[PDB]
Amino acid sequence: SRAEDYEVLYTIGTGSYGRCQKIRRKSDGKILVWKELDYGSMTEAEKQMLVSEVNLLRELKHPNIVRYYDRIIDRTNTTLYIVMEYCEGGDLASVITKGTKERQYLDEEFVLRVMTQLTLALKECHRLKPANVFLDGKQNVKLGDVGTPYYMSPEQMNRMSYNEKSDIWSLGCLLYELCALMPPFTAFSQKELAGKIREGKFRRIPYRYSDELNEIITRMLNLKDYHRPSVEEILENPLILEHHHHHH
Ligand SMILES: */C=C\c1nc(Nc2ccc(S(N)(=O)=O)cc2)nc2nc[nH]c12
Ligand SMILES: [Cl-]
Ligand SMILES: [Cl-]
Ligand code: NA
Repeated sequence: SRAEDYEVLYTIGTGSYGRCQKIRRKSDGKILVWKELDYGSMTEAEKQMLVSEVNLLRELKHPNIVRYYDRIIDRTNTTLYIVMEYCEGGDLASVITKGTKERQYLDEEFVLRVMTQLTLALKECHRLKPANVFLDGKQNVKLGDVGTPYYMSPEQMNRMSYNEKSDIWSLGCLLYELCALMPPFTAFSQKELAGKIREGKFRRIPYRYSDELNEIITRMLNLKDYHRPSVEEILENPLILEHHHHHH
């Protein structure tokens, strides 16, 4: 309830809108994080949109989505603290960086676990970048939360639509990058990037990965959203087994 009930261990990152801090609850020593949002220049209405959003997020309870726990208002002042689950495994961006540095591609089994658990998280969301996807202590996957929009789908750069299938395209880019350690479409300019995305061509993921995994990732990257598989069709794939799901 009160910021004074927690000790800040350290800053994890200073992403958009403020900081991400690893904190500890004094009462029982529970490790959490909170996000710092400067309500400073908001409106009596802007604050209302924020409150609606925070209520919505308080609604969600899914093992593959970072869990909301509490909100805290400061009086010294102008700061809203959104208290959330801490994911001890870090983010996928760091996994990819490590694979690069070690010259070591990621296990297919790990990619299949990310595919399964992120697809389930999206399914729940339906009633995305590596730095927004976290791992817990068992390498379970948790969806959380100027730059090149590497994952922008074709229809959304033609302003056509933003639907479930656009999410599927983004998941395709993420899994592709997990496999290749590079996004499917790269470019120095955003116009060049747009051309590459529109063309829809990319290299096969490395040959150490199964044809079946390549096939599903490629299908998610289809130029036509109606040729991309739904979450249900993804989860029906024979590649996806019990042990790829979350386990406490
Ligand atoms: C602000 C992000 C955040 N981070 C975590 N866990 C976490 C992230 C990054 C590392 S790292 N780069 O040092 O290996 C370790 C742990 N958990 C969060 N839950 C909500 N927001 C979170
Ligand atoms: Cl490599
Ligand atoms: Cl290749
Ligand atoms: Na770590």
